[PDB]
Amino acid sequence: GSGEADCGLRPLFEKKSLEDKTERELLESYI
Amino acid sequence: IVEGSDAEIGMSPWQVMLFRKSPQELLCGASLISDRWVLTAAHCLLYPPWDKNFTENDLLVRIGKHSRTRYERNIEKISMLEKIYIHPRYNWRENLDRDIALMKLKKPVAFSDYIHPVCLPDRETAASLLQAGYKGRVTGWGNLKETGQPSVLQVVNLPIVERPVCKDSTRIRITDNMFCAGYKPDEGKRGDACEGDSGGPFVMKSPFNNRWYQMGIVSWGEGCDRDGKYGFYTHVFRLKKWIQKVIDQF
Amino acid sequence: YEPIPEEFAQ
Ligand SMILES: N=C(N)c1ccc(CNC(=O)[C@@H]2CCCN2C(=O)[C@@H](CC2CCCCC2)NCC(=O)O)s1
Repeated sequence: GSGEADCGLRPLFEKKSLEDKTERELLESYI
Repeated sequence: IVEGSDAEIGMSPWQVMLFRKSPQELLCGASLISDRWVLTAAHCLLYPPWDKNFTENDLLVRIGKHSRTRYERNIEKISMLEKIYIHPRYNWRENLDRDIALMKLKKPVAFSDYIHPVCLPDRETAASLLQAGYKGRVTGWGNLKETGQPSVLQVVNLPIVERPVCKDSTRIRITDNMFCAGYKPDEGKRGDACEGDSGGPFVMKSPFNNRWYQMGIVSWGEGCDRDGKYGFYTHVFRLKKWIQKVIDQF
Repeated sequence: YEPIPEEFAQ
């Protein structure tokens, strides 16, 4: 749609369902 | 980046390096938004006060990098610029208003584990994520302190700051096309972008669809990581229509 | 900085 499908999904993380060292810090701040 | 840390491999597959042909040196950060388009700050290409006015042939874009100085053979990819587009109302005279530019790559870049485009926000995502307190991530190979440089890509997580607080921290007239981020003096933690990080992406991970979106671009600041001061970024969504126009007609 | 291969300089 407003963004070409597949964008924003990192090959070495989201696509393997692995998380990076601090991405949790961002999500926890989204109240 | 000041007070940041080493990014892990493939953590920012959209991170782009603006490299100068001669003398060979880091010029700015940027980001990949599709296989042919790169987004960056306009002051990276044009800024008369410092006699800065680059053309398509003065630059090279290096995608998929980690190390700042090494030519990461078989990993990174170097592309040439076909055309550059600065926002018609970019204000370098007063306050770097509309500090944004699009660069068209001569040939499409092939995606891989270290090269992948970040998403461009739509109205719903911007309204939902662009809120004071919500943290974003900035990346770059810029200076580590106020002027020294890092060996690998630096990353730092910073919270978006209320517009009023941003306004009362400088004498520079801020506009709706920009926002600021950083920790306040009493929040304990610190961190900021710095010289060299210009054009770098400010991204947020959507909790709704798990995709990474680029909300801002490293634009300007006064010093680096100074208490009471905040980094300013170009508001990407506010300029989305100009971005779409340029891409659909060119 | 480490030298970039020549064929990109064109
Ligand atoms: N603390 C930060 N987040 C950042 C600090 C420097 C950044 C790169 N931008 C720039 O250097 C841009 C390019 C033109 C002058 N810039 C600056 O950031 C200038 C302030 C600028 C404000 C708008 C009107 C022209 C003067 N400060 C330089 C400094 O304090 O080192 S980002």
